[PDB]
Amino acid sequence: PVDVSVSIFINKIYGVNTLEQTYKVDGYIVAQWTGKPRKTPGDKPLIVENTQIERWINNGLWVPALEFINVVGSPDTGNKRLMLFPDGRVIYNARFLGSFSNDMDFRLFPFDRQQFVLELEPFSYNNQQLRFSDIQVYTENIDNEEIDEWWIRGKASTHISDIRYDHLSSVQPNQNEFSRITVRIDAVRNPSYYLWSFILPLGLIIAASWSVFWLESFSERLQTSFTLMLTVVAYAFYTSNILPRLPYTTVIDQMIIAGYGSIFAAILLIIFAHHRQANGVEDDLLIQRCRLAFPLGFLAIGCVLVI
Amino acid sequence: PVDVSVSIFINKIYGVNTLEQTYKVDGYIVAQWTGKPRKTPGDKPLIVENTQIERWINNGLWVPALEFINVVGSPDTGNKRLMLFPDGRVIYNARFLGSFSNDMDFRLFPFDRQQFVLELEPFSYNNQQLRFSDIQVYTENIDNEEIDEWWIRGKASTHISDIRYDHLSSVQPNQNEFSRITVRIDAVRNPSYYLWSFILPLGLIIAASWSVFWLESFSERLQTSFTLMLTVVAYAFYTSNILPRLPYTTVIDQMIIAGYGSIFAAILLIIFAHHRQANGVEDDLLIQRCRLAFPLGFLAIGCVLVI
Amino acid sequence: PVDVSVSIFINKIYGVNTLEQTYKVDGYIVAQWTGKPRKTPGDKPLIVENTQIERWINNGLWVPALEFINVVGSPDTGNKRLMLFPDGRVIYNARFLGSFSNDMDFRLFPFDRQQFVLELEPFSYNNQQLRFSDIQVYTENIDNEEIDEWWIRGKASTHISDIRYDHLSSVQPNQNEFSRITVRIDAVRNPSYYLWSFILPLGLIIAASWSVFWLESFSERLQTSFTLMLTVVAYAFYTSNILPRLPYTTVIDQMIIAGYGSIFAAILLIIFAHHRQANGVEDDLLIQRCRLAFPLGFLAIGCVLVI
Amino acid sequence: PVDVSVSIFINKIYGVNTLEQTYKVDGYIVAQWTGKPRKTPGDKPLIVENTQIERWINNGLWVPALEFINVVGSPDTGNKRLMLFPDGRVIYNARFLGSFSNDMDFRLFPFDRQQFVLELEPFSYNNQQLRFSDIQVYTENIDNEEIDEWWIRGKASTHISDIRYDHLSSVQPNQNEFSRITVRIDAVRNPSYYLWSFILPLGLIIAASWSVFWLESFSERLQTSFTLMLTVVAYAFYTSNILPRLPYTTVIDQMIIAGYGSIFAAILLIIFAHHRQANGVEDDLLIQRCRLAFPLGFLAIGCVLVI
Amino acid sequence: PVDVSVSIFINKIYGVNTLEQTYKVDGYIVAQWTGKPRKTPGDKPLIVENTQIERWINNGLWVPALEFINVVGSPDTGNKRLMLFPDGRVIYNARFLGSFSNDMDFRLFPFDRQQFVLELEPFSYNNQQLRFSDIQVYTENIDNEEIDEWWIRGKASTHISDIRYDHLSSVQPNQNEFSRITVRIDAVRNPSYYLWSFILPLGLIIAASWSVFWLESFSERLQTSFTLMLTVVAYAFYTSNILPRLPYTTVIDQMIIAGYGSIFAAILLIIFAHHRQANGVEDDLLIQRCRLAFPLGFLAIGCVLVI
Ligand code: NA
Ligand code: NA
Ligand code: NA
Ligand code: NA
Ligand code: NA
Ligand code: NA
Repeated sequence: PVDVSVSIFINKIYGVNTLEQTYKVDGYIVAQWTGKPRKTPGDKPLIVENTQIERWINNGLWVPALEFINVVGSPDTGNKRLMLFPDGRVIYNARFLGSFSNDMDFRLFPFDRQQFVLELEPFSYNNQQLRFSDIQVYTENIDNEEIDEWWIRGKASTHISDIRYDHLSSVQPNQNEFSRITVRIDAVRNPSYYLWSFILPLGLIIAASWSVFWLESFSERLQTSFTLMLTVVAYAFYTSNILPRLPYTTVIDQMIIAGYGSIFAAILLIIFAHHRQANGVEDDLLIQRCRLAFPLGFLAIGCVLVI
Repeated sequence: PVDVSVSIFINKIYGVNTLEQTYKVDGYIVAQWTGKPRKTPGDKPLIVENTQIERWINNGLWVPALEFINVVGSPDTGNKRLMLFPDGRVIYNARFLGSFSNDMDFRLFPFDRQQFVLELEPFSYNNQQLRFSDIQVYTENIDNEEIDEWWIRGKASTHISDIRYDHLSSVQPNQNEFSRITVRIDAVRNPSYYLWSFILPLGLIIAASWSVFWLESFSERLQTSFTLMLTVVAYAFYTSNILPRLPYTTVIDQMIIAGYGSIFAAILLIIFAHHRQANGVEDDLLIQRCRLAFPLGFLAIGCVLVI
Repeated sequence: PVDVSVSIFINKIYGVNTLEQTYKVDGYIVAQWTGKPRKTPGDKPLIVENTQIERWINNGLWVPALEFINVVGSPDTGNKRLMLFPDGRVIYNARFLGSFSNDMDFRLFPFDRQQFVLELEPFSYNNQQLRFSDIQVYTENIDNEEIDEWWIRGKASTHISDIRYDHLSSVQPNQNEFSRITVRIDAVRNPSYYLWSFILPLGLIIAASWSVFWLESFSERLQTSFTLMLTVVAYAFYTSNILPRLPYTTVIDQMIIAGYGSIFAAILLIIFAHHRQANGVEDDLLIQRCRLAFPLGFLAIGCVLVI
Repeated sequence: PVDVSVSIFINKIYGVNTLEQTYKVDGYIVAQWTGKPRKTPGDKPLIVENTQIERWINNGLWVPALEFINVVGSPDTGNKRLMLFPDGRVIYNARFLGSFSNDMDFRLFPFDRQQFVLELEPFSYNNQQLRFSDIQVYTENIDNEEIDEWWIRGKASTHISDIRYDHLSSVQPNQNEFSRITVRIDAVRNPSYYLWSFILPLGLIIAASWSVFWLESFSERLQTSFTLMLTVVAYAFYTSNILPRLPYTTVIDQMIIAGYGSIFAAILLIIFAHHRQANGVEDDLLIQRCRLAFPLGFLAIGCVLVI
Repeated sequence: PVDVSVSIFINKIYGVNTLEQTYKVDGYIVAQWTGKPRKTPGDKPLIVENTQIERWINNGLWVPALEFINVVGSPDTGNKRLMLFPDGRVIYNARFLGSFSNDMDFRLFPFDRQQFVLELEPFSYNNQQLRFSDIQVYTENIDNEEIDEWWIRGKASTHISDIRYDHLSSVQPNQNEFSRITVRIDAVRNPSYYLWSFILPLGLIIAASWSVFWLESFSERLQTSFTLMLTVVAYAFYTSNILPRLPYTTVIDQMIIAGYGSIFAAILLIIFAHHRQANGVEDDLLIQRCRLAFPLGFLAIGCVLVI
């Protein structure tokens, strides 16, 4: 076979779509193999720019097609390079930009912990005709973490493994496995903005909903509860426009549902408290002293849902 | 004719547009037929990469154009392969990405049951010059269902049928039918997020609207009803921004309309209850005891609209 | 001249932009003319696939360029076909997708009645060098009307006419008219969702605004009117986000403006009713009995604005 | 030099981005110059379709590149024509679509008065090698003004002028000026929808804010003022979603800010009126009679801000 | 090596994405070097238009590839020029449009101070084979600052420096540094619209929240506080839709959080004031006199958070 050493450069990672489970990675790719010696002009290596590689391909020069497994569509390939040493080795350099898919679980959304995965595999040649010797990833673009959405933790890991296809055994007897390169890039979401702007006003609004039990008029308590329900609906629509469109509930959504249930339970308990009277002589005071038990129950519910 | 065996690979399915009735499917397509024997270099099969297929086409090699019937525009074709065995058989491999249309009914929106349909047909050659022998679809990319919007149920089905065009009989006497391949992929929408975040707060808000009959002041009942109407408008706009823009009402929209009607009926009944007095001496109490009949009537209306 | 018979296929129509007055039409186009006889290989007709038409064009084969007059930019041309009979006739087949402009009036928005117009004209050749014999449009893709936004009524009409350009008389003495094909496709908007979700809650909210006159406290009437005004603002923003961005008011916008005016008139009349007293002894009762005349006046205003 | 007569056709103008200061213009461009005589086949002029112009360019035919100065990126060039008379003159025809930038001031937004400017200049040849003789613009596509966003007033004006570059004097001694064509197209925004749907409900809401002084309870006046403030916030968010994202305030924004200030001043004056009492015996009546001076002051403020 | 003089023209700068940290720059690039003398037709320099440069490249003419380091994908290259003097010097001119990344800190969002950075470096040739002599940037397009989002302050600065790559030492012994050109363009955000439409109504709403302490009824104070909380939620959602989606809080977000905390503290203090009574005989008056200390405390908090 032919040994190919791959170097992958990463510039900057963006375009995370939560519903589509795609993210955009921009950077360079460097591929280097060894071929037959050629007589280049001069002792210096010969270099071929963009839109001149096709002339050498039509001449008969052998270059492989290293596609990305998890990319959708085609990557936006920029400038391409093809530098030919006279002693035999060929270095291929190109710049790409594409949307890459992954599993990308989003439970515990403000405190996410997910990895960006890049997969590389030759589109044409199998293990017996093309191998990957080693890959050194270059995630050198590391800057201050305070103004970035994603916190890159540690250094990216690389692995080389063989992938066997079951459907290639129909026409190919013993050569049906392909060399694949997988690169994992760990990242942690920045939780400062979400914690400061979403979690804390939920706590303040939920405490405001707890505040309704300190009143003395039943009808005015009902109107206060309906105003609190409208406030919770308004904050729910405020969160849902800014939060992404992932197909399952987060901690914020569970907090919103728990607040809805708390308002409904408050309405039911004050209605039951006003109409516990035998003949209208009893006061709604004995069961109305849940002002120091209802927030403790909600805190217990919160501690249950976190764990 | 020429027999062609087609293999269709599916990577991941996304981009469902409810108004446009389109969805995006990414994957590979493999086409294999048999031709005249050729003298390739060596006993190994000859393989042709991307942007070199056109040279063989200009040379005189016969390849067909297998278009997708239901795609809009043109698919984003990635890397293409053309591998030539010396004993005669030709294998064509390509990767595509495009938006495919379907019927895609969206009634009962949180509990959808719809199929993704891929259609394949040669753009040029009819039944007497090109046939499809068989197709084996490979929907092997199956993962955990908990973090996906669509639940792939079962295995995708394939069918080969002939489609006859009426307009081709003007110039073609007896050869006017085309071999078509149709692939059905069943899917079920994930209902957990919608049921937890939309259906339940509608029930809580509708119960809060039922709660207005437990008051004792007519004017305060009117103000409570207007506050409840504003709350229902707020939740309606909260749902309509997050719910898709399908051109007909769902179960959630019917629930919202029923809540609007319930508030209007509550307003009309309390107005009629206050002004049923002959000379202002009667109390609004006899007809106001619909507090345990109005929710039962709404539940009956709901049971009617579900069935 | 050369006679050309055009067949236009329509797949599905979507992408209606109300502000841009554009819509997207996908389908096929078939052009057929007659040329000099040629010696094709065998008695069977010779067929040319995609990206091989240019070789025959460079050889000297005459094909025209049939552009769309009302399209913006360039259509997304898919696979193209070029089939050469040996007795002389040439059949050209292609698939397109583009955004087509029209007048597209949107007054009476929920009950629209507008036509989709496709225009075809040769980009290069005039009447003396190219003619259109006839066109048969194929709008065969007709399905159930219940789940579609647009109701296709009847069958599409076709017309062939000559268009004369005034600016071509500077260099061309007597040949300045071009053969043009115009295809009209009638369509009616689906009014069920709009009528169920927008018109009816406007009626309910306007009746709720009528309900304010049944109170007995002037200050509480003012607060009720301000709450109703906030509700109408909320529903106005609910409609304006979902309704399109056409540059003029619809029936829904006129209803919203009339509701605003009704609330303002209610506020002015109750203010005048409270302060019609000579020395504070009169009751606001005689002029406050417009509870059964104000809705009739609003219904008269509605009947005026519909007609 | 070589004289070139340019004809510019305009189809329809759309895509106005207020923040980006770009607009989309679709139409044709016709360029005509005179060259050496050639022997075309027959006495009829020879015509070259799309994707065959490059063959004549490679042969040695001289065509210039007429770029647009104010376009961003590249225009979406459709079909191109190249018609060669045998007596010498060459006519070049092409269709374009691109986004053109301008100054495009947006102060007095509902009553805008701005011009669309198209600039043309050869990309390669200066005044001594290429000149523009004259341009006749064809804005013939004029229709009814009632259903269009922009009112085209008058006929478009054209001007031919020379533009001198300072940086070209380093290598070019006396030939550093370029012939430029500038076309001005005047347009007026349609004010009917904005005046009916935004300005009038602002007046109604501001009158509703004026209505708070007619009450008799200080606390109820405060609650009414807070409800009016919430209504003004709701209408502000209703306007800001539909109004464009221009980086400075319009008349509507100034009206909204003035309404905010009016509510704040009303709150401050009623607070001062309640607490002007020496020992709680005075009534808030003498300074509370600004009910017929505060709207006059707001009208004076409005008349100041308009002028 | 070969000396290359670069001239960069800037047309207009737009498309600032706060989350993606990208901005769009349109303009020209001019590259000039010196090569071997050639015999052009005539004493005039020979000029090569678009889509004819590739013929000279295939002939053997040496042109470099000057890529942008910080661009994502590929720039939208418009018309390209290649003008060949007969005495030896080559001038290359091209027009580009692309999205360029930067650090682009957004703290103190209404009063931003950030620089637009353009980086240029040859994609292929190192310092020993290609050098940049000097660059003169032309930011001549300066207009009135009143109608622009970004205020260009001063003149753009240019710098030429060498960038050494560590990974190129594996195959290249002593030639591993690349000549890079960096251009800084300073800009200041326009603060007039933000200050007039966001900061001032926050102050008015916060003063309205301060106004709640002037009441005399505890329950009515609670309802006023809940209405103020709903108003603050409404204004928060009004700001968050118009403000960008940067991943950290701005001054406006800190003001909103401080207003939430002020409302919660007001609720807690009035609840504590009503229930400081030993047996219900005390009045909530002594601690309720924080009406002239709570705004001073909030102003102190604001002065702390600004500094
Ligand atoms: Na009240
Ligand atoms: Na709202
Ligand atoms: Na929105
Ligand atoms: Na909204
Ligand atoms: Na309220
Ligand atoms: Na509200």
